[PDB]
Amino acid sequence: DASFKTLQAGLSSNHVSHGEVLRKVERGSRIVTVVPQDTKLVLQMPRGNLEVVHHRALVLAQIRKWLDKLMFKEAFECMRKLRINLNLIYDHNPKVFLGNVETFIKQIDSVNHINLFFTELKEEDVTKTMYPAPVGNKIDLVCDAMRAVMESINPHKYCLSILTSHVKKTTPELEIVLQKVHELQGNADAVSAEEALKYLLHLVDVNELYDHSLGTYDFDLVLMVAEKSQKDPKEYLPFLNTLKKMETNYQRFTIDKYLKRYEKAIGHLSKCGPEYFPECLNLIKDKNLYNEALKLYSPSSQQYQDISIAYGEHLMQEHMYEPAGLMFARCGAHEKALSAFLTCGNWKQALCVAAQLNFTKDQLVGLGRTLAGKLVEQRKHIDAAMVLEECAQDYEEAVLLLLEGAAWEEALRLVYKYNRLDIIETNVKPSILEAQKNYMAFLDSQTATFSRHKKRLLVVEALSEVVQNTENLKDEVYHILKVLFLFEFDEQGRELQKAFEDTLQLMERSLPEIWPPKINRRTQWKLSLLD
Amino acid sequence: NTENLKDEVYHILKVLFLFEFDEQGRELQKAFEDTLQL
Amino acid sequence: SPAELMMLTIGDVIKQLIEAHEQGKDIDLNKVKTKTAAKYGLSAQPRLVDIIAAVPPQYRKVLMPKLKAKPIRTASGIAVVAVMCKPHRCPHISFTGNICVYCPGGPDSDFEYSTQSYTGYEPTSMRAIRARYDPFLQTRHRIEQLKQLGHSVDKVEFIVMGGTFMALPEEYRDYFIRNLHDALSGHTSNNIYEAVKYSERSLTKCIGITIETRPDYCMKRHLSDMLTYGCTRLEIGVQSVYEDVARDTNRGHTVKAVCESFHLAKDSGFKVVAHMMPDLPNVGLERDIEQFTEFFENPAFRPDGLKLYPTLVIRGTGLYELWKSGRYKSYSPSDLVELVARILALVPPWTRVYRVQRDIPMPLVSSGVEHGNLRELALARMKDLGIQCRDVRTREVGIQEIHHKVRPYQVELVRRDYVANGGWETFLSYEDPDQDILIGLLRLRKCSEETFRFELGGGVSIVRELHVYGSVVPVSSRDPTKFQHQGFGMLLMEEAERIAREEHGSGKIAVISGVGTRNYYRKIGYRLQGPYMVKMLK
RNA sequence: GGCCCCAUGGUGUAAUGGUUAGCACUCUGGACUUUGAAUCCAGCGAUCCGAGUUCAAAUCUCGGUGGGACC
Ligand SMILES: CCNC(=O)CCNC(=O)[C@H](O)C(C)(C)COP(=O)(O)OP(=O)(O)OC[C@H]1O[C@@H](n2cnc3c(N)ncnc32)[C@H](O)[C@@H]1OP(=O)(O)O
Ligand SMILES: C[C@H]1O[C@@H](n2cnc3c(N)ncnc32)[C@H](O)[C@@H]1O
Ligand code: MET
Ligand code: SF4
Repeated sequence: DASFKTLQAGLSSNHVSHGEVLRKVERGSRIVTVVPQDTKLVLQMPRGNLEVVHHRALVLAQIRKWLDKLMFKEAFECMRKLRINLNLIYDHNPKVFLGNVETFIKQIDSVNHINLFFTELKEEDVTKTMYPAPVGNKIDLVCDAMRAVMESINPHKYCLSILTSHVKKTTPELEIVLQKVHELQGNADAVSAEEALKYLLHLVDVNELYDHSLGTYDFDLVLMVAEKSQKDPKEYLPFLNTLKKMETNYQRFTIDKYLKRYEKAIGHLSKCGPEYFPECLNLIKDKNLYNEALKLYSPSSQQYQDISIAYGEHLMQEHMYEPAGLMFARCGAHEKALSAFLTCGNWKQALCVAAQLNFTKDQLVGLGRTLAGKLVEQRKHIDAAMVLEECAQDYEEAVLLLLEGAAWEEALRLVYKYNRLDIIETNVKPSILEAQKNYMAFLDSQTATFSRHKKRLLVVEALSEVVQNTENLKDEVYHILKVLFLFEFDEQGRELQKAFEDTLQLMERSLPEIWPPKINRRTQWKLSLLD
Repeated sequence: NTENLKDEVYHILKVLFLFEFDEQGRELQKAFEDTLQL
Repeated sequence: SPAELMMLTIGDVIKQLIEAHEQGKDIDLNKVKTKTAAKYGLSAQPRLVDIIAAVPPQYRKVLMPKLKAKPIRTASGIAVVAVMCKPHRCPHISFTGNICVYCPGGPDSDFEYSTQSYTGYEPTSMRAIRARYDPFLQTRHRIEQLKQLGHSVDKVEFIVMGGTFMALPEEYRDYFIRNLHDALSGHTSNNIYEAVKYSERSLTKCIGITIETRPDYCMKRHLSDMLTYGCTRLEIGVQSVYEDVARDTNRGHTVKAVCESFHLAKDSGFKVVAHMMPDLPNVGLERDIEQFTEFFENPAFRPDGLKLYPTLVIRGTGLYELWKSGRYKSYSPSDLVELVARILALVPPWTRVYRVQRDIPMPLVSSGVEHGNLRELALARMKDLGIQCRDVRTREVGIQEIHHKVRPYQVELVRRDYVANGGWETFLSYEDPDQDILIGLLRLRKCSEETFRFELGGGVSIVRELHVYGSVVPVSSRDPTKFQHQGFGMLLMEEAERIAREEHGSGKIAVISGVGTRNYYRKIGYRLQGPYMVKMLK
């Protein structure tokens, strides 16, 4: 089923090969004879010996033949002897395969083979990974599907199969397996107690199963498993009895905390008595399980509010920030279940604390002072512009801060509302002229550094950084131009525009040279009166 | 494109957190999560 | 005292690492070593030996995976123990005062304590000297020293040094062998047979012994004698492929006798390792190349084990004066490198190289090469020439992983056969071809028409040896990942049996085995007969 | 209390305004189916901390840390 084009392609393929077709051979090799009906080939090498090989392609072809012809055991044996992946038997046709489980089992009919088949299940499909065609739910699903019918036909002499099948589930359900072992031990053809015991001991590496038995909340199971644990009964037996005597729910909490299952420990101890609740807190404050306990307790509980504030405080060490103080003013998921605590007051939690459950009004103007100082130090300068409106008439200081932050029209609003006209030109006019001058200084520095580093690069990265630094000031310059123009500084602003335009053209023309961000062409920084 | 909502709602999430519907945060955050895989 | 200070650092490291283990935290040993050394004012790093020397057992159970030193000592798959015999005389000297023209100091050659072909400065030599050549003392000391490095001793094997062993009084060798077996059994005995029966049920699980010899002591009597000891492989010493050289070297025998010794031993079922001796007097370089090629081209020899030893002129021998007279000249080191590189390109795949170069101390040889390492130089040269070798030791999983860190991905079967000493040999293996990495092997043949053991008369095919490489896995342990208990041997046994039943057309399968290993075959329904495990084929 | 001086591998040290901090003791691995220790080969170790400046900083500055002698 090939053609001249197909054959020539498979031959050359630009001397690129992949998959089952090719097969590495040795130096000086030759060809002696192919062996059909047995999928072999024999060849001679120069030193004077023979060699017999099984090439993949023939084997896989015959395997597909057999799978279509449904004699499962023949493919099984011919496929295990050659050390080939078993999962392919499912991978070839997962759908139809599942409809013939009992026939497959009758085809195999051997406990060791089924055990070996189980011990190598894997999720991934090698027909898409390892054996390309030349043309979670699955494992548990098939395991239970076959286990049901195989138990139905015989549980007695296939008990170990059931054991392995339940063991090799996605999650280890060791508890039910231990239950089956114990019930067989109680009971007197079928598999015996020590038989399955050894059949699982190597399989489980007992000590973990001993711990699991402790988790299973039954002493008798722990007894049998610990029989083989080699530990001194003088050690654990008094401890085990001590654990047995003490309280049921407290037993649960103590076993979970001994098994690190802190979620179950807290769940048990919550109902084990409110008196132990603070101690629980310590654990969920030591193990940071605040969020978990949030579900255990309910609103309108003092425990609930205490654990909420514990969550917001203890875990937020070095993080007395928006979440901490936020949910403090919230006391958890509740909107406003607490007040009278603010960490830094980032203009929101501060006023939320102050206004909600009003403690001190802005008559106690210390809040305004703190907010102004903090956020102005944070390069905001609008904090004061808002809070001082509620505070004393220090508007002039607000005007000063706006000028420092280049907020011109707000200073104009303050001067024309408070009638502070004397300061209309005393400071702002020279300040903005100096702003234009330092704009020139910075622009010249940018131009010089850009040219220097561009030439240094051209001798044989960071240029784009300076480039992006230059495009940020477009509308800043734009509005500063008109601000100056009210005082009729059109010449200085014209100088500003000319310098900005020259630098813009410099980087614009250098951009194709370098090549890499793209700037925006819809930034307005020019005025007709300026022009 | 959507980067505007990358942090805006990620900091406007509080308007929902400050209420009782904290669970709804993730119930919308999924969309903010989705665009992470472009 | 500084010593207690390093002890405190050791304890600190111990507590840190056990704490990391409890929560399953992973930590670099060297990092904590450096930090502890600095914080305690140490001028030098701590030795790893002392680090292992203080772990408590309830932690040594699981800390060894991160604590073993020099893993290559088990990178093959089987532990190795070497023992030393008492110094004596070689037999040939019965004619004249000639041991061998190139042999080093013997019993009376200007050495206080020494042995034939041994200066006396090998670590094994000092161990024997302290032990006064006592078997039991030295073997206990050596196994204890090996276990100090946290290495499992589940499976062990013995190699015997010494000039000649067959040529010793019988009672002495019986005493020696029973002492060896009691060393592992721990049971005092009275004869060989009692020790054998007791070591059968021991737990050390000894798997065999190998001895050196020469073709003079190769008649079927000595082979039957060795059958009583469980020996598996043998050493001969070939030194050439040209008869004239033997009398030139005053060897005192014929290459023919070597050939019939090979044939007879292979018929019996032992393994054999040869010794090759490049750069000999009256031998050109082309002579060496031709003879080495012959060594595999001829169906006469086709041996199994190979060892090589370049010529080394040493004071005391006649060759010392011959070179001293300026009449025997060696090669330049480059010549030796090229010779070795060419040789390695010729080894058949089944043959395994065991060692290269001697271990003689440097300041004694009048023509000793500077390099204590030669295999590496040959590897560099064969990279330069872009031609690869196919030795077994260089394609097993252990060495390949430890030197290149390559994981097998697709392992399959491979079958080959040839003719040697009239035998129809056959070689089986599992290996991954794409990386040319090998995991398991088997050597099986048809017995010759002429035989010495009547138990093999008619319908009998002998399986000389079987082995899977890797590292030691305790017989109770099942899977530390790795590849030593996945049932691989079972497939090889059943397939070899099927081949012998059909292709060989035999009627009964026999096999040699180590004393303990017999129990293994009991699991397959094999029963004992004489010193041979056997199964009926019908 | 200040003046000075110092801070490089685990230790002993070179080096210095620019693509790489070099040695030394030490430790680790292979040769090795005779060897932890030998012989060779190969490999893993680093500039007290924070601020500055400088295109660029271990070497330029300041601060801190700790240590060293001065009245
Ligand atoms: C003949 C002297 N030479 C030797 O022995 C070379 C060293 N031998 C070995 O390392 C191993 O025996 C082999 C080379 C055979 C690899 O073992 P292999 O993978 O083929 O064993 P399998 O996986 O097929 O079978 C496993 C069984 O072998 C058993 N086994 C392992 N070693 C031995 C031993 N010395 N003696 C008896 N049984 C053994 C195991 O206990 C295991 O039994 P299990 O059912 O409790 O697990
Ligand atoms: C062990 C193998 O090495 C050979 N042999 C022993 N001692 C020497 C030596 N000094 N030089 C060369 N070969 C030697 C033996 O003859 C035997 O073949
Ligand atoms: C130790 S030399 C090789 C073994 C033996 N002495 C022989 O020459 O036959
Ligand atoms: S037979 Fe071997 S051990 Fe004895 S003298 Fe000759 S070379 Fe040396």
